Amino acid sequence: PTACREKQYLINSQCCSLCQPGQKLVSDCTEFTETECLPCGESEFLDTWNRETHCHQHKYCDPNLGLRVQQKGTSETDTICTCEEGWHCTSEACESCVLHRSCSPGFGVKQIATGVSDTICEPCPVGFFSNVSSAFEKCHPWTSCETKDLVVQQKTDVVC
Amino acid sequence: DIVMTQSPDSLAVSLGERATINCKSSQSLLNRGNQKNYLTWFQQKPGQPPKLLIYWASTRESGVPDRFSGSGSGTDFTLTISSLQAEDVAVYYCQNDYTYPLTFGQGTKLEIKRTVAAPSVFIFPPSDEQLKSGTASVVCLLNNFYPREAKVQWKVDNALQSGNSQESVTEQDSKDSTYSLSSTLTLSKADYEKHKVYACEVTHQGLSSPVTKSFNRGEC
Amino acid sequence: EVQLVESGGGLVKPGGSLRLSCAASGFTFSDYGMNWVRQAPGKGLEWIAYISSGRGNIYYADTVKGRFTISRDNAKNSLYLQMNSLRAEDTAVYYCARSWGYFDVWGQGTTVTVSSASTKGPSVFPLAPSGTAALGCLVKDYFPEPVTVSWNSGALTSGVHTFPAVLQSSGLYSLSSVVTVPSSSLGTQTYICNVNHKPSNTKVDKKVEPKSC
Repeated sequence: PTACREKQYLINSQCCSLCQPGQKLVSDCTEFTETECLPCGESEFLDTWNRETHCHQHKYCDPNLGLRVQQKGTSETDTICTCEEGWHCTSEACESCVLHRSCSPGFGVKQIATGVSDTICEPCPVGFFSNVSSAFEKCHPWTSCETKDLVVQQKTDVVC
Repeated sequence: DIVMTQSPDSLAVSLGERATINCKSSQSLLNRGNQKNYLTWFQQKPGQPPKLLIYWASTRESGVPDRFSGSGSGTDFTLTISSLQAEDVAVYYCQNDYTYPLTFGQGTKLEIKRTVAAPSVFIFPPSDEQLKSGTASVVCLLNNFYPREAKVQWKVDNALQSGNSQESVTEQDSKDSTYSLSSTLTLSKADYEKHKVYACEVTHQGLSSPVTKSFNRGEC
Repeated sequence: EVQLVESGGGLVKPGGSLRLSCAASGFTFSDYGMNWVRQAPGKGLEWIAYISSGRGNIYYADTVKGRFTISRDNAKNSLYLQMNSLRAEDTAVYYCARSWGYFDVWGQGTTVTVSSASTKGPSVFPLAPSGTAALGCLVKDYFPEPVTVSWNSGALTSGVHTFPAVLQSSGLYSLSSVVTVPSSSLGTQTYICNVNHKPSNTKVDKKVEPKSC
């Protein structure tokens, strides 16, 4: 005898409309007036069908950290950063830039980098693993548990 | 650094036909978040800041005539001007609007093809005031002609001139689509005073025969 | 109205310094990102600097990195460009442009010439007449670009062609400005080309009357 869509939310017994990605909320929808939204600021954003009344601050890609802009900040997405031709993002979040490489899942760090030696990676043996790419983490070992339901590869842990 | 290569560099299109300007980017201009291609189109008229035409590759800015249609996606984009008008003569730029540094295409000079129009030719003697400075500028004006190809020839007492002339052109007219041309023969006062008959001989597709404007030094 | 009015351009010696201003009006300057785009003479458009609307985020083209610093004054409604350690490739028209995702309002354009050479006002010489007649003005030997030519103070526009300036061996600029007028209006109507060269603060008004032999 009633419904509620996926781009709507429930408030005050009425099913109101969420603001589209990029628009913030100004006031809530009533019986006879719908939700009023407003676009974000030139320097702001919002990822989602939302009901927030403030937008998010845009990511700055700082050159003093070696950061370039990979994709511009738009109303509906955040600024994406990356690094110069020979550099690496420290993590996926790419907060700054490094020259040292990181071992990928399946490998662990034998030797953290120093001076002009790059990080030294070895493959994880039986039974050790690495589920992340990292410049610091070595292979940690699998749980030696009771009910072995799934075996472990190397880059995943024994799930029991 | 993303690189926009427009195509062609120059384009000559008849009045009321369709103009196609292509643009290719070294990278994808596609934002996965909002499914928009960040490709902007601009129209820059002679000595004027660019006017914005189309953004997000196909959204016509408010005010712009619907003849101007942006399209394309991925790496290949296209600007289409249907039913071309005389006021559409300008350089057109595609811009990467996807990331910094914001990079423009190298431009596409659009010319309007009209019917053949013949120049009106005028000649001007060098003023007595300029002769004190020791040089004589003889100017020849070709007024309101199409196409650009026009041949001025300078004769000094019927002897053909070489190297001492410079031609300069106006921008194709926003209303009547014609060119204007000045040809300036630069001579020393001594050399100017040594000869008598100064003549400008002009040929153009729209003329039947050469047109010669002349004047005699000292006579008038 | 929606306006952007540059100022500050001109001639400056290499290594010298310049500060362009941009006077915003007719919209809420705070709400917008601001940019500088330049255009080398006879060349294309080049984006050089950007300042965001909020935290005031700043990006440059690599070619001005270090030397040029973009800034704003929301309180005074103005965008600014500190150019330092100027090279000859910095000679261009500098375009102010607002942005809310895309450039949509641009400035007048202001010319910046980086040159060792010195300012010179023009000599204005008459191109005198002999249905329609043609007269003009020969604007010669000035530096740097631009001059601007009008006729009868702007009260004459029909038929006026002002050709682009040409650089000569002398290192000085020359151009002609011509106008077509009925040959009847020749003893009656008086014609004056108004040559204004702001770089040297010269204004020349030359009156072109036919030559009587």
